[PDB]
Amino acid sequence: FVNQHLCGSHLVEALYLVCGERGFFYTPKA
Amino acid sequence: GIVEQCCTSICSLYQLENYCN
Repeated sequence: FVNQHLCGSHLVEALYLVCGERGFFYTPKA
Repeated sequence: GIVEQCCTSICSLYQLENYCN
């Protein structure tokens, strides 16, 4: 699920699965 | 940023983990 084009909610969902309990930050305009 | 690396081009595990806390 990580080696593809990931946009919008699909990208957020991947960050959620990969980062697990340490969480993440999502900055689309940086 | 992450949109350029993972949305307009193909993502990778290496790049995603850069955005974990």
